[PDB]
Amino acid sequence: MEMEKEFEQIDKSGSWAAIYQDIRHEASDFPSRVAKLPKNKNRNRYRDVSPFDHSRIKLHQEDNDYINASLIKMEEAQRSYILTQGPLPNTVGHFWEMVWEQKSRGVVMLNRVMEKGSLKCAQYWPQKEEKEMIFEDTNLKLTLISEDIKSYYTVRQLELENLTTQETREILHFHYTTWPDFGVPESPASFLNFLFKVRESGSLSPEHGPVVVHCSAGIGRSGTFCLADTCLLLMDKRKDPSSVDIKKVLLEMRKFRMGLIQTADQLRFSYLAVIEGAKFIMGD
Ligand SMILES: CCCC(=O)Nc1nnn(CC)n1
Repeated sequence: MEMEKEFEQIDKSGSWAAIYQDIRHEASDFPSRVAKLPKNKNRNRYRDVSPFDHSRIKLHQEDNDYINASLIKMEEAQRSYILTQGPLPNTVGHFWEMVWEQKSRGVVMLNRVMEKGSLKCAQYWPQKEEKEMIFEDTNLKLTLISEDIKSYYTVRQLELENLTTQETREILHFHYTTWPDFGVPESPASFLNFLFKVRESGSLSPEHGPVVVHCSAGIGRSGTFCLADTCLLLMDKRKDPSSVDIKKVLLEMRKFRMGLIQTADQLRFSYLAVIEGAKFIMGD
């Protein structure tokens, strides 16, 4: 069923809440035993948000290999994403270790450091060229190279250095700085624009490791970003794009990380983004 028609049918009937609960009910349940070990309690921002053991990212050290991060592998779309929580004061070093070990080119950040008057994630990148950050626990150095601040998002060029081997890489930081504190954007225009900018950079492309995507928990806005990308890619690839079932893509993605898409408003916004993105691209 063409999703644009399914959309109006759900909208006119006002059943978004009822669709959303169906997804929650049918969503996969797998063990998260490593996340719940007592040694890992201060590596988790939220007690109800854990990576599944089968899909979790492992850090390459013998000490403690745990980070709150999951590999979403979309087989038919041929895209991989790492979804992770906003780094904590004591996991900033782990975060940059993961970026290094997985050979990621881009970090996508969908939240501001402070929202609703509380801290949503650590200040994990340098704000001034001449004030670089050193992560002593993981032996990495990070330097701000340049910053391009626009109305809806900022792009930063960073240099990440492995102080052990003195190799350096360029990492791009894509910061969506305009997601409102309550609800979802009214138009998906600026979110779609930001997705095309990430694609343009080559950060989503198979010659790199998977992109690292985060908000505060790594399931809500992060969910919306990778659901929309994968759905539009599938509409490009397949002979009938009206066949693409966003609810089926979401349930497939929820096999790899729990809770993707946190509200019925985020589900609706996901439909709108894909419906609008499908157009535009479609001949322009
Ligand atoms: C929407 C543009 C970016 C922005 O400043 N968002 C924001 N900051 N506080 N709020 C309260 C709902 N919403």
